Amino acid sequence: GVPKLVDHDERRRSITAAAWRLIAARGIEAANMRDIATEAGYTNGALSHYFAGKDEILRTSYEHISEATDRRIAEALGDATGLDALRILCREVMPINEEQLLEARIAASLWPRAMYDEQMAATNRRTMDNWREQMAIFLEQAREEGSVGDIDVTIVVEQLLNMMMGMQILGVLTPGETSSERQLEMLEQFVAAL
Amino acid sequence: GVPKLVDHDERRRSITAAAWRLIAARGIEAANMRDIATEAGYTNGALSHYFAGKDEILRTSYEHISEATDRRIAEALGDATGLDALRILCREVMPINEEQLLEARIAASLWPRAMYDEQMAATNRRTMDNWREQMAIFLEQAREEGSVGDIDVTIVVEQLLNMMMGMQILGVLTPGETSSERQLEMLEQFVAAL
Repeated sequence: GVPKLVDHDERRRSITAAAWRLIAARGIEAANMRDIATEAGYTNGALSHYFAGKDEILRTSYEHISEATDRRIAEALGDATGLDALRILCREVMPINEEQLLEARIAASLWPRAMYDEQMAATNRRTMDNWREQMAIFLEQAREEGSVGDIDVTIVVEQLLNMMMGMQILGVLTPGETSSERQLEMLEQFVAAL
Repeated sequence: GVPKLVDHDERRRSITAAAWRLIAARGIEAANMRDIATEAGYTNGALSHYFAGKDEILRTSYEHISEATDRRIAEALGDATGLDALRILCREVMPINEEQLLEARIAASLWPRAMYDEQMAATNRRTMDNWREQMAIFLEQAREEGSVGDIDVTIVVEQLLNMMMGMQILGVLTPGETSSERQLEMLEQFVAAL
């Protein structure tokens, strides 16, 4: 049958699927294992079987939202190229709706943790680089199509990526000034300037 | 009376000044009040008279770095207006040197806690709003001086602020792609496109 390692991974993924919104909504500090156990439909003992503590569940929550974002991008892209593809990707990454604001809350919480840890950092650098790579393809396409000028693709990718990572913070913390509509306008005006 | 209150506030400021680098360097999770006490030259008993816990010291650490940044801006501005003034502010906010990378780590730790704490949220909003206000003045000045096109000041402020907040995360987490040089290049190319 399935190796125990794979089985335990599956269970962690299932528990995370059920718990990540609670962590996003309450924050990792207010979140506690007993409430997560309740919400995932597990006993306390069973939950401890799969997770060392809430820190590990924060890590897997970040894996969850990273994978979910990636899947939305892959499903939305179709045959898009250039700026059409870039807008599609950006709309999945930016916190432009309530589900994506919950994702932003998980990311914002994981980041300072990743600053002091390798395992916690690993899934992050890969996620960021995967997006950089796609963004660079799309921006080079735009450059060759003439939908943007003779841009410095590496620097433009970094500008946009940094802007969208800032949105995870400010879209949550200053939602008047960094509303969904404002985020979309910031993207449009940015690409217009290229 | 008043002298006692002033003494109390001065001591909190001194402890904060003595603690913030420790908090940036090890992170708020690994930091504890015993270690903060030792770096400030206090006993734990004595420290409990000024601070209730490490989260309050994180908040005052953020205020400390915000005040420090504002001082750097004020001093460096001189007679600068418009795009020149904007560049000066941005160089103090972005994590383009080692000390500013420490400041970035304070911000990154406070943000997710502010997402679940009214006082920390308020502290962050004050800093973000101060910078939005300054940046808007400079960009209006640029428009009035005829050094930019017909820019949407509100949106451009938001673009640049979000970009700079993302840098606080990526400057630490992806220091190759978000190096000091690349941050400066991001700023220059952004301003050039206005």
